[PDB]
Amino acid sequence: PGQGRNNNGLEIGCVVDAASGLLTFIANGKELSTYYQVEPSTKLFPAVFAQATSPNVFQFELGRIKNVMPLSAGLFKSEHKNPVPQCPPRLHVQFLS
Amino acid sequence: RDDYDFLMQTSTYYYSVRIFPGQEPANVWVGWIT
Amino acid sequence: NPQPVDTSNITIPEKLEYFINKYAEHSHDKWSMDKLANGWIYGEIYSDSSKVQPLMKPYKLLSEKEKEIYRWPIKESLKTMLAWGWRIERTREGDSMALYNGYSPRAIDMSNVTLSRDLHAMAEMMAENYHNIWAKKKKMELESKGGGNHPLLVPYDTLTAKEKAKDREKAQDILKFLQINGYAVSRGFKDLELDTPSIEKRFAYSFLQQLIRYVDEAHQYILE
Amino acid sequence: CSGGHASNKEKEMVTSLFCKLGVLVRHRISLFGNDATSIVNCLHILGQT
Repeated sequence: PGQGRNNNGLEIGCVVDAASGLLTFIANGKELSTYYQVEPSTKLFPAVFAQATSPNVFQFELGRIKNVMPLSAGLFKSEHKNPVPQCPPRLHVQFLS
Repeated sequence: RDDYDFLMQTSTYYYSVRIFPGQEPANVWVGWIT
Repeated sequence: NPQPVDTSNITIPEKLEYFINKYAEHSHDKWSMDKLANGWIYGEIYSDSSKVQPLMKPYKLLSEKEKEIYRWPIKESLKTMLAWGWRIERTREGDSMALYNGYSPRAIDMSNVTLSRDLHAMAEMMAENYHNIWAKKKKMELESKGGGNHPLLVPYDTLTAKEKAKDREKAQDILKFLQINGYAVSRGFKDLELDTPSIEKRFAYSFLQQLIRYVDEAHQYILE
Repeated sequence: CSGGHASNKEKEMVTSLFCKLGVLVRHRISLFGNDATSIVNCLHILGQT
């Protein structure tokens, strides 16, 4: 739709395939056209660049969708086989300074 | 719902970012960096 | 001495019908949430004592008799923005909505929509005008009555923040929802000519030729 | 260097003010109600400026 939405906040979903290096993005339940193919052994940091126009800007939702692992499974080795999403204290937001 | 075997054998990972209503979205970029 | 700008001089444009749309649907949706909050429910008959609603239905099923007077404050809120001539436009992304074209109303979020600094001042002036209108009606009514005083007779500037919370929240919700629609309002007119190279407009300039004139006058009176 | 430019027009106006008020103070101390001290203090300050 664009412009100003007020049904709910915009949900941008990032999907990474560690075995193929395919980066796909889902916006409001539909697949976006933009895709990226990365090299083997590439280390990818989840990142959000934003200019503040509100007291509340955005949030990192660490959930999961159908047929996909949560981000914590990829991040942590002990949780490699745990489908339940988790946010251990090691994971934290960093900013460029 | 989700196939447990597929989840056990897959290597696809997902996170989502919610831009709060009122934050101008063209000012927000989401993705991955190295 | 409040003096709101007269509204009969100009008329509403036709392209603003789609802006009045979605916004009347707001007013109905929030006011229906208020109805649920205080207790009104369905009855084919209106009952004030039994706390009964007939007017739940979607704004489309609401009749033409409702449509009138209900938008009237919205019509003057739009007329206040247009009468001052503030330049308002649309992005094409704004017309994207138009091209794309019981019931549970959707909770509509003002929460994080924020205005700019110039737009604050802008809406502070329009809400100050709304309060001037409102208070001028009180001076008419109380002079007709012939007695009594009111705490809110003081100007908008003299009012406290809690006293002004009504007009601030109204102005914020309306300008933020114009934000959400993507209309863009700015200054009504630009200066015909900026004589910035002019040293004449500098304060020291005017100060000195006023001095030149008055001291020359004084000199000739001293001669006299 | 922060700014505060004084225009050439401003400075010949300052000079004309100085000269004309000097013309006023010429032989008019009696007409001045003892304000010749203020006259000469302004004489100084315009002199330095």
